[PDB]
Amino acid sequence: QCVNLTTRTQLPPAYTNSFTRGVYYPDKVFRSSVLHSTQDLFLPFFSNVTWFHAIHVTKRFDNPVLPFNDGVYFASTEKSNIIRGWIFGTTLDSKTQSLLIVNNATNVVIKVCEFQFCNDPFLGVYYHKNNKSWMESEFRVYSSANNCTFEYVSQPFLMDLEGKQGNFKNLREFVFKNIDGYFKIYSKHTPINLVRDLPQGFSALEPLVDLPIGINITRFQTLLALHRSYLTPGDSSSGWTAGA
Amino acid sequence: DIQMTQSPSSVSASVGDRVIITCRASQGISSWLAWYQQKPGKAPKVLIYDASSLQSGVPSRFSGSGYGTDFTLTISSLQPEDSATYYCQQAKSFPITFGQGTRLEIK
Amino acid sequence: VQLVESGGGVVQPGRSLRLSCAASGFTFSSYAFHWVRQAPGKGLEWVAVISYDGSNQYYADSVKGRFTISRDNSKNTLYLQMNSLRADDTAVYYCARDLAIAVAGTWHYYNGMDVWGQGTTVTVSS
Amino acid sequence: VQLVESGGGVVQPGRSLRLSCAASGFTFSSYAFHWVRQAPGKGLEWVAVISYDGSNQYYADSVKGRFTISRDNSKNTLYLQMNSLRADDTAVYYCARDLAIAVAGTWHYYNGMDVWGQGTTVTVSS
Amino acid sequence: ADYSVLYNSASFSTFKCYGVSPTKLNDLCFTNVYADSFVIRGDEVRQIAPGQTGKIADYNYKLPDDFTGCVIAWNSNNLDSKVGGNYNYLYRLFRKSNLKPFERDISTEIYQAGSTPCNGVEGFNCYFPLQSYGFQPTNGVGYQPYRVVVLSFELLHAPATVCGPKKSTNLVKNKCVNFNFNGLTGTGVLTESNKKFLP
Amino acid sequence: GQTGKIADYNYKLPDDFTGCVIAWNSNNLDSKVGGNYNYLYRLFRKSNLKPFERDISTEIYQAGSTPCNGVEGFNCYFPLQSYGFQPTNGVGYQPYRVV
Repeated sequence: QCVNLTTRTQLPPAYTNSFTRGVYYPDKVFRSSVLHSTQDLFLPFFSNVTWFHAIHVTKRFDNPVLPFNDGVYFASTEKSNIIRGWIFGTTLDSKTQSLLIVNNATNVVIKVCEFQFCNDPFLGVYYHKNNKSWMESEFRVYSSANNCTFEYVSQPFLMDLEGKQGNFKNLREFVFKNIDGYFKIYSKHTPINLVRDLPQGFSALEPLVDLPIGINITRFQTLLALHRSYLTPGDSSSGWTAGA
Repeated sequence: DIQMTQSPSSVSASVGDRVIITCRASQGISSWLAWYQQKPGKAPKVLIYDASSLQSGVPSRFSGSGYGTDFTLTISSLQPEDSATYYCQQAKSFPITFGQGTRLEIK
Repeated sequence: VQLVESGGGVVQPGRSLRLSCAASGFTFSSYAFHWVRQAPGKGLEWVAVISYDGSNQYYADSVKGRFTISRDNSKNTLYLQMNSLRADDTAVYYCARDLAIAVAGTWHYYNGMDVWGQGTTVTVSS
Repeated sequence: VQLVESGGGVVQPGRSLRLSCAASGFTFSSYAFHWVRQAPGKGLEWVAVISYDGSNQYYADSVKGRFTISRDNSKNTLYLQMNSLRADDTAVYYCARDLAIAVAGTWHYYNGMDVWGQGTTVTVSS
Repeated sequence: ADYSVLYNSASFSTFKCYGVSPTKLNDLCFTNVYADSFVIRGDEVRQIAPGQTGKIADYNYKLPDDFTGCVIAWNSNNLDSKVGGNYNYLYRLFRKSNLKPFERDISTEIYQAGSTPCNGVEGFNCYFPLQSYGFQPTNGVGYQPYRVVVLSFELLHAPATVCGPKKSTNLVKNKCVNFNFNGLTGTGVLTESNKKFLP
Repeated sequence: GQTGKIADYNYKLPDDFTGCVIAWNSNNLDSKVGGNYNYLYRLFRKSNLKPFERDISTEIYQAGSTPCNGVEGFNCYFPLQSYGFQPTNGVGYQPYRVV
C-alpha cells in the first residue's frame, strides 16, 4: 500500500541551540580522574539544531527526508512515545540494501532486506473498542522484500509508559554513525521537566549497538505512528492526527 | 511399518462448497500419496497419484498437494455425485498401508 | 482394460481355495498385479503382490505363511491359493494393477492402483 | 592372463586386412598396447601404439598413411586395419601390453613389453 | 563456524583430503568457505579418484581437473536413498564437448548426436539427453549414488567477516607470566581488583 | 625467502646467504617420451626445516588425518609424491638443472 496521504500544511523550519550536548564515549577504555584529548566526529558546541514539531492545535505531520553525510545526532522530547523508529538507505527503490529499525509492537526489530519503499512510508495505529490493544495494522512501508542478508530482534527500551499529553518527561538522545562497513549507534535517556527546547546540562552517551552490515548509507527518514482516534473522526486517508 | 492416518471422518456439504481433508504419514514418505474415492457398492477408483498428478479423465475439481508428512486434499465444489469415501495410501515400500477412511455427506 | 474375478465360496472352514483374476484389453506381460481385500464395511487392505516378471513375490504381515500367489502369461491370468481358514477372514477381495510411470524412456512400478475388477465377496462360517 | 590373436591372410595383394587381438585374465582398459612386427628371420619391429585412453595413437614412418589401429574395451579387443599392402608385408604380428611402474601411487606407461601373444602370421604375394 | 562437531563424534571411514584438514580450523582465518556437493554416476561412487580417465563423464560432463578438495566418503543408507525410488537426478548425459563445473544445462529438447536430427522418433543416431535413475527398493548401493562431500580450498584477499579464535586456558593469579586476552597481549602478574568499570 | 614452500620443505637457504645460484634447461634429456619418473620431492613435512638439511627419513608417519600405522589411505604416505615431467608440459613445467 503506497497510501500517498495528503492535506499537508507548510511552515518554515525552526532552529534552536545546542547547550553543551551530544557527547559520547569514543572508546572502550577506562580512565579515572584524568583529562584526555581526543580527535573524532562530534557535534560542535552552540550549533543550530533543527526543531521539528508535530501538533494539530494545523496537522503539521513531520516526516521529511534528510541526507546522511557523516553522522546524525537525534533528540526527542515527549511523553506518549509518538515516535517509532528510523529507516536508512541510499536509493530507497528496493534495489539497494536498506535498514529498518522499528520499535514495533513487542520488541525492537532490525532488517537488512531490500524494501519496496513507497512515496510516503510510515506506520500508524488504529483505535476501537473491539480490542483494547492498539494494533499496528499499518504496515505501509514496502510491498515485497525479495531477499535479505541480516535480521535482528532485541530488547526494547523502557519508558514512563504514559498515554497522556502533559508536561514533557521523556527525553531521548541518539547518535548514528557509519564507518568501515560498521554501523554504530549510541543512546541515552534523561528525565526532564520543561515545556520545550533543551535544558542546560551535560551527560555522555553510552554505546548501544554495533552492526557489521557493510552497506552504503546516504539518506535518512523517520517513522512515526499515525495514531488515528476519535479526535479526528472520518476515513483513514483523510482524518488523522499526529498528537503532540 | 508406517501407520498412516486420514482426517476427518464426517463432513457434509452440497453443490457449491469447498472442503478440506488432511492426511498424515508417520514417517517421511515425500510426495508418494494416492487418493481414492470409493462408492458404497462400487470398487474404489484413483484420483490423485504421486501426490501432485491427476489421473487422465478425473474432473479437475479435485486438487491436492503435499510433500513429506502432511497432505491436503481440497475440493472446490462438492457436486451431488461425490458422496463417497476417501482413502490415503503411502507407496514408500511394503507393506502398502491404506487410510482409515473419510465419509462425505450432502447438506 | 477389464478384470474378471471368480472363486467364491459360501462356506470354507479350514480348507483350500484358489481365486483367479484375468486381464484383457492390454499387454499382460508388461504390467504387475495386486490383490486388495475389503472387510464388509471396514477400510481397505492389501494382502499380496506379484511382480511383472513373476520372479519376486510379497505378502502382508497376517497373510504371509498361508497365502500363495501365481501367474501365467500363456493364459494371461493369475491365481491366488488361499489356505488355513480362520473364522475372521470374511472380506471382499479385488484384483488390482500397478501404475507404470514412464520417465526418460524408463518404466517404473509401485506408484498406485489404476484398474480394479468387479470384486468377490469371500466368506467363512461354521 | 592370456592374449589371443587372429586375422591371418594367405595372400593380400593390394587388399584390406583386419588383425584382431583380445585379452583375458586382466583388465583391458587399464593398460596401453603395442602391435609388433617380426620379419621372417630378421629383427623385431614396431608398427603402432595405442594408449590406455586412446587419446594418443602413434604409428611408424613406413606404417603411417596406409595402416590403422583401434581398440574397444567393451569386447576387450583391439584391431589393426591393413590397406594398400605391398608384397614385402609378409611377417608375424604380435599384440603386447605395456609395463606400468607405480611410483608413489602414480602409474607410468611406455616402459617395455611384459605380455606377448602367440603371434599371427600374415603373408602377401602376387 | 564451529567445525569442532565435524571431528568431535564422527566415524567417517576412508577419508582422503588434499590441502589442509578441516579439523583444527580455528587457527586459520578466512572470509568465504565453499562446500560443493553434486550428483555423479551411481557406479562411479567408488571410482572417483584424482587423475585417470574413463569413457563416461569425460567427453560429455567433465569433472574438474586439478581439483583441490577434501573427500569425506561415508556411506549413507538412511539420510538419502529412500526406499521405493526417487526421481530428482536429471541431467544431460550426451554432449559433443565438456561441461564447466556447476553448469546448469537443462532443456526439454532432444539432443542431436549425429549430423541429422530426428523428428521426435525413436530411431537411429538420436538419443534423449535427460535421464532418470531407475531407483528400486532393492536397487543396490552400487547403483544408487551416495553423496561424498567435498570442499574448495581457495584463497582471496578480503576483510574477514566469519572469523574468530578460541583456545581457552585456566586463569592463574599471583604468578607473573606472558598473557593473551582477546587481542591484547602482555606480560606481568595478574591480581584481583577493586576498580569499577562501566558495563 | 622466496618461498616456493614445498622446495622449502626440501632445501632452504639462510637469510644472509652469500653465493650464486645457477639454473639451466634440461628438457632435452631429463624428460623424454616414454616415462622419465625417477625424481621425488617430499610433498609435505611435519614442520619447516632449518637451512642446509637433507631429511632423508621417508616413513609412513601416523599423523595427519588419523594414525595410519602404514595404511597410506589417509595421506600418511611418506610424501615423496609424484614426478610430473613430460616432453610437452607447459612453459613452467619442464625440468631444470640448478647448482
